[PDB]
Amino acid sequence: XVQLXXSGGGXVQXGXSLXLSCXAXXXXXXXXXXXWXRQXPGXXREXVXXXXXXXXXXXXXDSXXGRFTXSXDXXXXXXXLQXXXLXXXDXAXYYCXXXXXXXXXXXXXXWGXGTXVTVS
Amino acid sequence: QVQLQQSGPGLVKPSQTLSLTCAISGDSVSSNSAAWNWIRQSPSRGLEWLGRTYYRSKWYNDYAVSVKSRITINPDTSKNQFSLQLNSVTPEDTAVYYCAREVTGDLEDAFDIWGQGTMVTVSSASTKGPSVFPLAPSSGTAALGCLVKDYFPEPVTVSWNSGALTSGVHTFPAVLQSSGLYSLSSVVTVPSSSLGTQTYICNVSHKPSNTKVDKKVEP
Amino acid sequence: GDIQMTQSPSSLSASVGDRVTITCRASQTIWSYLNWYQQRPGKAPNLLIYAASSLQSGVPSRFSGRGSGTDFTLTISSLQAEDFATYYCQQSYSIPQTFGQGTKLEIKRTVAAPSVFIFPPSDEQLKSGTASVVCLLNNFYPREAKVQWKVDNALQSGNSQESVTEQDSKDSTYSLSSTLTLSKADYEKHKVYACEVTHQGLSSPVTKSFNRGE
Repeated sequence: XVQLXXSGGGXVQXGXSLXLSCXAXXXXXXXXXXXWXRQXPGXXREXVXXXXXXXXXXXXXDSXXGRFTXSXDXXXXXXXLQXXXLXXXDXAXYYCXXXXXXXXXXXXXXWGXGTXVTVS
Repeated sequence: QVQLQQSGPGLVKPSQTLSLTCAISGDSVSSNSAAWNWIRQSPSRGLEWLGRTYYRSKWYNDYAVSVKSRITINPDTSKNQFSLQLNSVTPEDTAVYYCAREVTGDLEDAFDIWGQGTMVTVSSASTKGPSVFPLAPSSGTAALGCLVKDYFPEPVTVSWNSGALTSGVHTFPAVLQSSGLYSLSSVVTVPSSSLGTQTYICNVSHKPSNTKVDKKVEP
Repeated sequence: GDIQMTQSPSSLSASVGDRVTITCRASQTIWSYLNWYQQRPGKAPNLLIYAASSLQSGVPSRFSGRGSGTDFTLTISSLQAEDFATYYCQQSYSIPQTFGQGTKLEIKRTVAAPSVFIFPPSDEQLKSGTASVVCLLNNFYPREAKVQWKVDNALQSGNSQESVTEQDSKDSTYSLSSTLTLSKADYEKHKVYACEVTHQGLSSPVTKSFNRGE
């Protein structure tokens, strides 16, 4: 059983910044990739970024490359998404998910409840 | 006997066009004592009249102001049907859409015949068909069922023994899982004595994905 | 809209055999141009009464309607279990035609404590990498209940969801499902799975449990 809790969402104007956090409880995040996704009303749940295990790198979606940065703090069992140079199109609920597959296939069994980001 | 049969996809991408069709049996789309209506229903806004088409020596339309700039309701006399076209949809258009016959006569102005409804979800996500797993009866009355997991969009329907089993069936409303996909279960209680001799098969249908699956549920 | 239809009460519970009357008021006069509908779960609204007081063909005679102008009523003379439904009024006086917000009629009945069942995940689901553990509370009344998951005798939170049926049209009960979802790896890290059920009709909670792999 894993419980994920996102926070750090809110309202910002274009060009602004936010930092999201995703705190995990009940298993270590150290052994698994952690991903960020986002969903705006009417749209598919879109991949944003993944932080794999330490030394296995971070990867990003085209839409956020060079503006968002994913990072991990294994000791705090928490991952972060630094979001810079925000634009209206970034408005969405942001979700974190743990990849249950050690091989990084993205078996996303556990999802957070989401935190709302609005850029206006 | 007058019947209305609805058809059309229940998934529409944002900014694209919703298109549904209502085929009439037992009456004429040109009847001068009826009007052919579309009404939608959502949890947030209730029942909302959308518009109508009707023939009185000439074809007429009335539309709700809020959708008039996007809506078209046209008859097809050759096929004896009428259509709904709603352009540039947004999530505010997610709803169950019904067609209905409005009797318009001396003693009555009412919606007396309704289509079965089409659940329309405005989303750019792709369809996903469900997986069906058994809820096996445990080792008097016994409970068994089927778990219908990970589908999109709504709805799925479930029957038991191709409709022959109805007593004691409970099919739960779908739940939106944290992944954004839906699941539901359907259960039935039966005599525990009946387990080794009677067969129980759940029939699962997910029309958006053209999925049909039977699952025998055994101890 | 333009003419607003306001129904009252928004919901109510009444017992089989009760006389039930619900009210629909129009924001301006609609004379006789008022209809009543019954909507059962999963179904289109069904016309009960047209022109304020005319009973639609095939509708049981226990249904009746009265009124004119701005104030209308719908009456069920002797409620039956299958009358569980949402009831709507609708004006056809002028465009746009508009509906009331509905009256949700629950059938009140005697208290029935739930029968509880627990289901382990299927082998096929486990093969796919996930485990769904299902707890079923069957045929109970009233609707309120508490379902807690205990895994290896430890209370859980955050990995379960519930769904409740609409009221049954024959015995007026509810059923409820609680589903605990784990990854396959996590499911295989525990032995005892238990569902604990509390309901006003139970003197103390009821638990159903299984040991994984038995």
